[PDB]
Amino acid sequence: SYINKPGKTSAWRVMTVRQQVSAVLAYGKIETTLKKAKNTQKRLDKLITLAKVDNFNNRRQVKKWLLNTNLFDVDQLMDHLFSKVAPKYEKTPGGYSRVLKLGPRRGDATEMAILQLTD
Amino acid sequence: KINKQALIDLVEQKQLKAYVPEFSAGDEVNVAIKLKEKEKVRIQNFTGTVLRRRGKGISETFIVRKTTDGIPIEKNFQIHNPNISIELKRRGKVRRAYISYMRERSGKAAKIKER
Amino acid sequence: MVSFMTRLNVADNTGAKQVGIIKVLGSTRKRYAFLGDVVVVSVKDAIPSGMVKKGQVLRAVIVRTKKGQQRKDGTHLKFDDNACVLIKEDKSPRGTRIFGPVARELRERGYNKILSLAVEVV
Amino acid sequence: AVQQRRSSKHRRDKRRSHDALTAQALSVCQKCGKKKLFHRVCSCGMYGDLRVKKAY
Amino acid sequence: MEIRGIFGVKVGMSQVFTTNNERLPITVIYCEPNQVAGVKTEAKDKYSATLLSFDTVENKKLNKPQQGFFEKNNLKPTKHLQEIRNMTGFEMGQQITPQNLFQVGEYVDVSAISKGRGFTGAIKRWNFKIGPLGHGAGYPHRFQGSVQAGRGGASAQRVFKGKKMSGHYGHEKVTVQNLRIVGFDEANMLVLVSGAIAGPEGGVVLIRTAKKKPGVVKPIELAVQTEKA
RNA sequence: ACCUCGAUGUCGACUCAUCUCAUCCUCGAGCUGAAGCAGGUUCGAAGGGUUCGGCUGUUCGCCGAUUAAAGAGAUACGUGAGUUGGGUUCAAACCGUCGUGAGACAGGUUGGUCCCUAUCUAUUGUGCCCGUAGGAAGAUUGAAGAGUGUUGCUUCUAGUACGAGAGGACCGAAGCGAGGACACCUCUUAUGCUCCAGUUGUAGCGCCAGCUGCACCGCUGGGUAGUAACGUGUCUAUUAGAUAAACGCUGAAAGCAUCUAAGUGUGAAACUAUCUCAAAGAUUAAUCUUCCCAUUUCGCAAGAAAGUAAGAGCCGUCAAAGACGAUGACGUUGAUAGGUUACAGGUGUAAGCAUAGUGAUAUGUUGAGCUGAGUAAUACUAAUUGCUCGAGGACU
RNA sequence: AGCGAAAUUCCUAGUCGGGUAAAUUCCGUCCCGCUUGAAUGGUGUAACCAUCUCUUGACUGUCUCGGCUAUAGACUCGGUG
RNA sequence: CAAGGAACUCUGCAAAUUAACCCCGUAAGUUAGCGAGAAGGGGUGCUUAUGUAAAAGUAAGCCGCAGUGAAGAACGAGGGG
Repeated sequence: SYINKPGKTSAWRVMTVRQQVSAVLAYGKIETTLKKAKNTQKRLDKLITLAKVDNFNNRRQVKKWLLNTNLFDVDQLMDHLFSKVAPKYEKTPGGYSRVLKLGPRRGDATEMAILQLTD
Repeated sequence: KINKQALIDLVEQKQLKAYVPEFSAGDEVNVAIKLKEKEKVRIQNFTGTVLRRRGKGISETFIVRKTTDGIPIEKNFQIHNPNISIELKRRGKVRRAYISYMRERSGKAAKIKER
Repeated sequence: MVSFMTRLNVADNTGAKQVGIIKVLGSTRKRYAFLGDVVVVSVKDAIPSGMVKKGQVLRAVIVRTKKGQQRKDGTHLKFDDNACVLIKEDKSPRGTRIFGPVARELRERGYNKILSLAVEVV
Repeated sequence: AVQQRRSSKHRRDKRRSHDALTAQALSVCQKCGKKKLFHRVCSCGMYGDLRVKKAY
Repeated sequence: MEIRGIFGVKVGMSQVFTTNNERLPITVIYCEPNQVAGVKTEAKDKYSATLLSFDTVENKKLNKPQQGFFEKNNLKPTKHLQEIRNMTGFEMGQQITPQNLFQVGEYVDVSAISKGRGFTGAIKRWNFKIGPLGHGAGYPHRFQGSVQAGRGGASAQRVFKGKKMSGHYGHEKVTVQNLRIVGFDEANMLVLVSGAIAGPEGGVVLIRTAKKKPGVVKPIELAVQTEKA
C-alpha cells in the first residue's frame, strides 16, 4: 500500500548494468532477464565500439562503467580487455554479443536469457 | 519507396539568406524592421542584446533584450524573417548559450566583450 | 495570466502608485489579459497630488504584459513588468503626461491620442 | 463492495469458462532428442544448432 | 455535385513566411501519384464511388487473392485500397496527381486516425474539472463524480446508456475542414497544407474537397528575402 | 399515521448532471393612449446558453461589479458502497435565563473520529466461441443509432429614412471578439532521473588531478524526441422539404364578407436530413469484388482413408497500437527491432599538452569533447534449417 | 458604582462613524438593560497562549487552471493462500 | 510546475520564504523586568600576504547567476475577546 522500499532507481539500474558488464568481461556468459539483457547489450556494444582507439581519456571513459571481480582487478581487467578483445573485435562492425532466450525458472518462471560473446 | 524525411531542407530552400549574418547569443545587435502601418515605409532599427540563439532549420527563433524607457523588454525574432534587416553592433564573449539570469540582473547590464 | 485582483503599477502620470484590477468588462469568462483590454480598477497607493481618489472604481487599460504574447507577424514580444493607464470611457487619456513603451499594434482598439502624446512607440 | 448474491455452480462454471489455457510452442531439434521449446534452447545444451551452455 | 479527394501520408509539419507579414503552420504529406482501382457508377452500383489503391511493394510479399484480383484488373499490386464516395468525374485506368484536381489556396477537409491514447479519465476525455484538494479532501480526489440520477424504486434505479463516461481516447478517424492548400511538389510527391493533422506520422491521411465551400479560393502568395551584402 | 425501528444518513457546500415549459435571453409574429428610439403586452417555439465577488455554517436572502441574459423548478428540498464536515446533533466547559435541588434551552459560544479488496443487473471501452449453409480475403450499401447546432461588438449601408428636436432606424455585407469543442506540436511555455554544463562535501581508485557512490536525481541552469497547454489552426454557417404561431389568395355555405369548408401559399435557433463517428450479432443475420477446392467408397445418402492449394494460429521482433488480449508491420527471399557509421539536434571552447602567472586564471590546440527517445545507411546480432488447425458444396 | 446589541438584545440583519469597491461575524460609540451587575466577584491590566477572531507585509499549484516526473502497488505472468 | 497572489473558502489550515554564524540597528506598551532574536538589514567562496596560538580580522587578485552553493536549525506586524 503506502510507504515502502525505494525499490527500482536509475542508480540501481546503472550500477547493476556495470556489474553485468564487469561479469561478462571477466567470464563472458550471464543469465538474466531478457529486457535487462538487451538494455545491458546496448551499453556493452557502446563500450566495445568505444574500445577501438583506446587512449588514456578513453581508458577513463570506459572505466566509468567497470568494476572489479575475483579473477581480475579493475586496472588489470582493463589492460587484459585492451590486449585481447580489441584486436579480436575491431574489424567487425557491431554485433559484438548475442543473447539466447532460455526457458522459465522453476524458482521464478522468469524468462531467462544468456548473454555471450565470441567473434 | 524509401523516404528520407529529409525534405525538411527541400521545403526550407524556399527561404534562404545569401549573407546570413551569424552571431552568438551574448552579443549586441541592431535589427531593423520594415513596417507599413497604412501607407509608408518605416525602418525602425531595433537595437538590443541578443539572449538565446536557437536553431533547427527554417524555424530559428532568437531573443533580444532592450532597455526602452529605462524598462527592460524582451522580444523574439526569426532569423529569416522578411522585411527585416540585421547588423551587429558589438560581438562579445559569453560562457553559456542560454541565459536566464539576465532576466533579472539589471545593474551593469552590458557584457564583457570578445577579444 | 493577469486577471481579477492583480496588484500592478501605473503607466501614466495620474498620481497613483499601486492599483488592482477588480473586474473585467466585455463578455462573460474573459478572465484573461490582452492588448486594449478595457477593465475597471481600484487604487490603494497614490499621492495627494493625484487626479484620482483612493479606492475609486475607474476604468483603465493594461499596456504591459509580463506573460507576453505572440503576434500575427510571428514575433513574440514580452514585457518584464506590468502596467496600466486610466481612461474615462473614451480614447482621450486622463493623465496629462504619458510615458512607458508600448507596441504600435494597439491602434486596432483605438488609443491614437495616447500614441500621439507618447514618449516613443515600440 | 462485497458479494450480495451467491454464485451457483452453474454461475461458477460460466465464470470459469475462460479457464481454458492456450498451448505452447514447440520446435524440432536435429541433434538432441525430445521436441524442444521454440525460440528456446534445448536440454542438450544446444539452441541455434549452437551449444554454449554447460551441464543442464 | 462532386467531391474530390485522395489519401496521403503525413510526414511532418513546419512553417513558412508568407505575404502580409504572416507565418503559417505547414504540415507536409507525401502523396504518390496513385491510380484508380475501381469506379462504382450510378448505372450499376446505384451510387457514386471510386476505390483507389496505393503503397505498392513488390508483388511477392502481397496477398495472393488480392494480387490475383489486381492481375485480373491489370493494375499494380498495392498494400492499401479504399473507396471515396461521390466520385465519378474521373474514369477507370487513370493516374491521379494533385495538379489534376486541386489548386493552391482553396478550402479542403482532412481526415486522419487520432493518436492512440488508450483508456483515460473523463476530464482528459470530456474536459471536466479536477476535484479539489483543499484542507484534506482525501485520497478519492480525481474521479468522474457520480451517475446518481434516481433514489427510491420509482425514479430511475439504474444507469443510462449513452451517459457521458471515460474510456479509450484517440485511435479513430477524425475530420476537420476548411484547411488551406499551400503548395505542391510533383517531383517529391509532396504537398504542403495549412492546419494540423491528428495522430502520428507515417499513417494514411485523407484529404477531400470541402463540402462547405466547394468553389471558393482566396489568393495567398509567398515572398523572397533581399538582404544581400 | 398506510411502508420502512433484526438501520431508507435527515442541512448544505464541491464535481457530475438530467428533464418539463408556466421561455430570461437568443427566433419569429401579433397588439398597443407603439412619431422614431426607447419601449410595454401576448402567442408559438426548449435548438444553445445563462458570471464573479462581499456578508453569513447556513440553501434560501441581500448588496456590489458585470453579462444580451444572470428564468423557474425537479429528480430522497438529486448526488457520501464520488470528497468534506462549517453546522445544529454523545461525552467537556462557558454567558444569560428558567427551575429551590439534580437539571432545560432550533438562545449563543470553543472543541468533538464520516466503516468499504465490486457478486448480478446497469454503464465506457475491450476482446474471445459460434453464426450468417463451402473456406476465406477484402470492399461496400445503410434499417436503426450517437455526436452537433451559442452569443456579442465594430464599420459600411447612413446621420439615411424617420422625427421640427434631442435622437436615430429595419434589412444585408464585412471585420473583430468571448465561450464551447476538435486536433497539433512549426513557433511560445511546463516536463523531459542511463543528457549536458557548472557546483559542493564525504570514501576510495597507493598520491595530485579525473572519477564514481552517497548526501531530494546531491544542488543549481538548461535542454532532444516524446508528453501537455497558457501557444497554434480550425468549426461557430449555408440549403432543400414539410410545419407552429402569424400573414395570405380565391371562395361559397350564409347571393354580400370571410385564410377554409374544396382548392390554393409563405412561414420560425422548432421538425427530416444537410456536417461528423461507427455501423449487417441489422438473427429481417443484406450486397458486391477476388482467390482457393470440387480428387479411390459402403455409412444414420453423408462423404469416410488421402485433411488448402485460400490461408489461419503458436513463437520472435517491435510499435503508429497497446492495462492485458486484440490490432499494425516484419520474419535469412529481412532493414522489423537492436548493433556500428554518418547526419540532425542538445550542451557549450572536453581532457591532456604548452605558454605567462605563487593563484583563482587567461590563451592556442577547440565549436572541440560528449550527448535517452531523432534520421538514414548497415543483415553485424535476433526473428529457426520450426510446429498445430486448415481440401470434396446438405435441403426448399 | 460599574459595564453597557458583550461569550450576555428574541424582537433586531438597531444604529452611527468607520476598515471593508460591496461587512448580519471586525472595531469605538449611541443606551428602551426581556431575563446585566458587584466575592456563582466585578471593571481594566504589562507579559505570556498546540486559545478564538479580525486587517496586512512577503510567500507560493489552495484557487484562477490545469499538467508533468520517478518509485510502490493497481495491470499482466509465475509460487502462495 | 509561465503569471496573479487568499480571489475556492468553515477558516492564510495545509503548503510556501527566511531560518546557521558574524556585524549595524531596533519602535509602541509596560508592574521598569521586559518587549526583543522587535522589525529591518549588510557579509560568509578560492588564492596570495598580513596578522596572534590557530581564528575570528584586514589588503589585493580571481571565478560561478547564485560561495552555512546538498545538509541542520524562528516567516511576522497591528488589534480585540
